[PDB]
Parts: sequence; structure tokens; C-alpha cells
Amino acid sequence: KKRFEVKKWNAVALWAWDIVV
Amino acid sequence: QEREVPEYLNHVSKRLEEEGDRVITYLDHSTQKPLIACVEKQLLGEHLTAILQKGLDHLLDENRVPDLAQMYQLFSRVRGGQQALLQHWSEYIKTFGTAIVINPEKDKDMVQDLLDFKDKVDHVIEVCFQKNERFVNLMKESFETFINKRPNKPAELIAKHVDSKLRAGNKEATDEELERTLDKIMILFRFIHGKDVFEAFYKKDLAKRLLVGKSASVDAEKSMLSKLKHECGAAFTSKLEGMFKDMELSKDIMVHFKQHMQNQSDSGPIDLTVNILTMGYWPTYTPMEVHLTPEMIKLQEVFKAFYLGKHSGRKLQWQTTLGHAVLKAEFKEGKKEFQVSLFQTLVLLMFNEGDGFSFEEIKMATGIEDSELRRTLQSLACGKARVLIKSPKGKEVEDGDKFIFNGEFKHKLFRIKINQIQMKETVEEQVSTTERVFQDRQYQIDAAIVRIMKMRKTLGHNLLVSELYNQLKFPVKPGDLKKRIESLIDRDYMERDKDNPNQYHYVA
Repeated sequence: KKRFEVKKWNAVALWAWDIVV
Repeated sequence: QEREVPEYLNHVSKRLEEEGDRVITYLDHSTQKPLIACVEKQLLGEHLTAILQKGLDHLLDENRVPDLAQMYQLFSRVRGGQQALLQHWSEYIKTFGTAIVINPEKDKDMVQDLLDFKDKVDHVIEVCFQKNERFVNLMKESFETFINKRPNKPAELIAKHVDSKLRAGNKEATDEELERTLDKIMILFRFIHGKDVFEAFYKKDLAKRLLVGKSASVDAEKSMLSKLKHECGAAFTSKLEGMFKDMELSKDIMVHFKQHMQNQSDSGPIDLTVNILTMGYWPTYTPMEVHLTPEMIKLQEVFKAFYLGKHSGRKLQWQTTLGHAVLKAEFKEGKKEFQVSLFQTLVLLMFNEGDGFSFEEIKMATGIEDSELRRTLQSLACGKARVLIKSPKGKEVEDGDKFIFNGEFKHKLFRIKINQIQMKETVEEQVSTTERVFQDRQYQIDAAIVRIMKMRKTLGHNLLVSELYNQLKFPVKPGDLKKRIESLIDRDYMERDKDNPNQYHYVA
């Protein structure tokens, strides 16, 4: 369909704090 | 004074061996021992330095294990010659180790040479010194005295070489050697000091190893967690085990999401994958301003939706650039697949919608910062331009990149893995990953000195240095000692005792 057909997006990330300091 | 030191040593050897049989046949046993005492004084007595500094280190560098064992005999019999052996050869250890790390122009090869010198001195102990232990004492003392002097050239070069040994090749399939050379890593770099910079860099290394490519072995990393747990604090290997537990949490979320799309029956080609982590046990990551194709933003919102469940108390701060991804690539003369990085994946995403973009909206519609995007265009551009083609050629790059995506593309393989970037890093990336340890020792030494003065009120500075050196896994500079003295005075835990920095008190 496109010049790169999207087979895989993969990521690493962080889940973040939510409690007051 | 005529023959060489080894020649004279062999002469001494044979001439002492002559004097036995003189007694054995005809001369007297009770004067054998006076005879050898006198003769050994005549040959080896009073010549325990001019034989034993040069002709020691000369034949150690020449490493003639026969004559090294010969002199080990010929100076383990004698009056005290092994003391001269230990001192001259231990200074030889210090200097012949010191001929590695003090060289700032020769940092491409440091770790292998350190391994080599370690191996050589070990072999000289185990045969040329016949597993005597005084030599081992001088060895370890000399090594640590040496590497207390440069802490943060080695541990970083050592970390890079540890990661280099944690790579998955076709050449190595015996991790036993990598277990044994890993044992040499632990034992030998216990001589190497400044282990907090190695420790944080190993967080960076597991990040760069999981996040692109694959590790040398599962048991290799498990054995390293168990081994680096030793020789440091037991709160110094909490982050690493936290890494592998966070990886197991992300895999469990993966299983949960795949089961929750088992009844939705995915048959589409477009994939989303986020391995989520906590900031307590990992390298810290802050989002940088980058531009994402809006369907990825849709996937970000889907990621929010599946993110908000399962121990809510969770709130987005996402990363969408740090991974690597497999992609099929259209060209002429065949359709092969790329294993590429997100910095380059965005580049390739725009080279679907059109061919003909230029570095202005390549700067913009990616959004990518200059430091990342230059090195992004140092991969598959600045040379080997058959996918991307960049108008400056060579190492030098100017701001005028003009792109037209190429129809032509040739290679003999499928799964075209051209991805240096994320298994590489930049100079100021390393420098900044060091400064996140530099003024991170501040609270460490703050806690240590407040506990010291909460324990002992008076302590001179030349004893504070020693208690800190006892307590910590890195050597603390004299500058940082002034830094913590002044900041403790700023926060009222020190008073200068007797109106000089000779002594202190814990009064505020």
C-alpha cells in the first residue's frame, strides 16, 4: 500500500508516578 | 660482570649444582652446608639488586618461564633475595600495568591489554613463582594502588567491553568461556575502581542491549546480577533486578493484551508494542519533542486506554523513539525487510507518502533534535546511500540535505538489519550519563557524613576520607570533599572545631 507498509511499531517507555511528594 | 644476567644465572645454577656432588663423593656433609653458604654468598650474596631489578624485569618481559622459575629457585633459597624479588617485580607490576590506562590517546584498546597483563602476571605466579602467595599479595596491592589513581577511564571502557562481551554472535556458542572470561571480568576489575559509573553505564548497557539486538545469553545476565551483587552493596543491585522484573511485568501486560485481542481477531498489519517501566530501577528517560504520524498518536491513545488499568495510579509520560522496529521496505528489484530504529523509522514513514522531502521539513515534520537527526543521517547516509541519499557526502555534513527516495536497492540477504544508532552512542551522551552520577554522589556523601558525625563528633579530614573510602564503591575526589563540607555547613550538620578544618563537631 505504501513505500513502507507498516508491519511493526515497538517501543520502550516508563510508567510514571502519580502520588504527591 | 661478563655474561648476561640469564647466563650468569644458569652459571650460578650449574655451579651450585657442582658443589653438591663434591661432598656426595668425597667431601664432607657437615661442611656441605658451610660450602653452599659461602658459595651462595660469593655468587648470589651481595648481588641482590643489580641482578634482581633489570635481569628480573628484563627476563620477565622476555618471559622465559624456565629462567624465571630458575631465578625463583635461585632467589627463594637465598638469604632474603625473595624480598628483592617481591619489591622489584611488584614495582614492575605497577609500572607495567600503568603502561595502559594513563594513555589518553590509546583508549580504543585498554580492556584487552588489561586482561593481557592480568593473564601474564597470573601465569608468572602459577609457574614462575610456583603458586606462592606473597607474590599474589604484592600483585593485588600493586593493582589496587595503581587503579585508585584513574577511576573513570577504566570503568567506562570496562563497561563498554562488558557489553561487547554481551553480544549474540555466530562465532561464540561456548558461554563457558564467556563465563570464565566473565569470572576474569569480576576478579580483574575488582582491581578497577569507580564502580558507580560502571554501574549506571551498565543500566545504559542493558538498555542498549535489550532495546536493539539481543544479549549474549539469558544465564549470562543472570550470572552477572548474582556476581555484581557481590563486591558491592546489596542495595547496589536492586535496580538491575528491578529491570528484569519490569521486563517481566511488560511481558505479562503483553500476554494480557494479546489475550484481550484474541477475541478481536487481529489480521491487520500495523503493530503497537510498548514495554512499560518504572523510573526507580532503570535509566531515566524524558520525552524529547518529536513528531509522530497521527495513526501512531492513535496508538498512543490506545496505549493510554490499556495503560490506565492494572494498578491505576498510573499517568502517561510516554517514549516513542527509543525502540527498534522491523519494517518491510518497497524498492525496485525486490522487497526485503528492514530492522531499523525509531529515529529512522519516522524517516522511512515519511518516505511512503512522498519522495522529494528536504531537510527543512525533515527537521520539522520529524521534529527530531539536531544531535539525534545528524547521527540518524549518519546511518544509511553519509555513505552507502541507496535508500536515503543526502546531498553532503562524506564525514562532513551541511544543513542542505536534499532527498529523493531511491527505487534502486541491492543486497544478498533478507531482514536487512542496518541499525548502528541505538547500538551506538554519542560522546556527550556518555558525558551526560556520567554527570548524572557526578552530582548524584552528593546525597550519598551527605548521608554518610551526617551519619558519621551523628556517630562520632570529632573526625579529621584525613579520617573522613578513609571512612568514605571504606564505605563507598567509587573514590571521592578532594573537590567533592570540600563540596560536601560546605553543603553540610549550609544545612547545619558541621561546625569547624578549634577554628580550623583540622577537626569538626556535629553541632549545627
